[PDB]
Amino acid sequence: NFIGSHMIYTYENGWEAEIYIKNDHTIDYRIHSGMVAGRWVRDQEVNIVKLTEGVYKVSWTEPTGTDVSLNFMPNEKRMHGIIFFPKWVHEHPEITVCYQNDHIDLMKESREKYETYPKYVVPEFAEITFLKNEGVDNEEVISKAPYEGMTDDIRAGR
Amino acid sequence: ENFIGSHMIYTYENGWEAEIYIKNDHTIDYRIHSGMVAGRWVRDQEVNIVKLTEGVYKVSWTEPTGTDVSLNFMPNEKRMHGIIFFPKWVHEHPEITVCYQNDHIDLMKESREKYETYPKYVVPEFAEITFLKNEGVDNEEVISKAPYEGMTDDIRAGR
Ligand SMILES: O=C(O)/C=C/c1ccc(O)cc1
Ligand SMILES: O=C(O)/C=C/c1ccc(O)cc1
Repeated sequence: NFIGSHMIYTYENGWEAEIYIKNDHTIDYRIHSGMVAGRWVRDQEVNIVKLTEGVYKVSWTEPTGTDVSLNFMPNEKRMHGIIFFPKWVHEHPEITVCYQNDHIDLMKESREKYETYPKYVVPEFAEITFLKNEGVDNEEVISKAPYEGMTDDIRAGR
Repeated sequence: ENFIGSHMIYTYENGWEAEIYIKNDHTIDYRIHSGMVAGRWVRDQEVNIVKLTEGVYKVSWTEPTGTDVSLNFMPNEKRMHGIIFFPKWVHEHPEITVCYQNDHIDLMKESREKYETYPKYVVPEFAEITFLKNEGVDNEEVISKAPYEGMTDDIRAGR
């Protein structure tokens, strides 16, 4: 049961992110802190694979031009992520902050408008600090913008 | 672990055959032997290398072409997985990238500005590792010539 998993983790650089593996090919996610705290995304098509017993890999590309490849080892409460940010997302991360689904064309208009190279690459580990299977296609799991303290509320059950 | 120094050849399920040499904890060389971009070879590519668990590793990086790569290797299981994020133009005009990159880095940069980037062409595949020899560290000769038809066999055999 890896699909359906709902995790919160904290990258070694202090960023706190939340992902929900909704399908074998779809995720939702929320960013709670860091350069781009506030951003949240739903129905992001993704490549999900099992690499071995215990290890998984969720990778995809964004309407922003950002390319992501996450590896999860939940048994070990650990994961690794590498994010390839187009220059402009580093310069102007605030553009990307919103509920993406409502403004997809904005992200596309933006990645053409602003500069792409050199990319800003963030490769970090993270500690998983929450893991609850919510079953498959559970649309309510990630359904509101993040707010200060939300991660605690989730972890507390509150 | 004793993963640095490794020299592997593998074949992606889409039929592409590639060759990598893990030269350092932060550097690779590589050769592409078939597929859309057969002929391409690269040296001293800075990379992010990590151990994720016992047996599993991850080499990821970005190219002067704009291509972003994240490879996972599980050598014990003679298997690996790769995802490659190609800028549109590399899919349209892969021949540009077919080069000893080091001699023409600025070409790649001039190109990724000149041509279109979006939508990207994403290739996420498994591959079977068909060769694995540790060649120790900073062995500069391991990958030192452009690939030729049959080269992978020659390596696997002995020449
Ligand atoms: O959770 C991750 O691994 C990456 C999250 C992310 C959120 C917004 C971005 O613009 C890029 C990455
Ligand atoms: O898997 C590898 O070792 C290299 C892949 C690759 C894909 C596109 C390129 O333009 C160069 C290398």
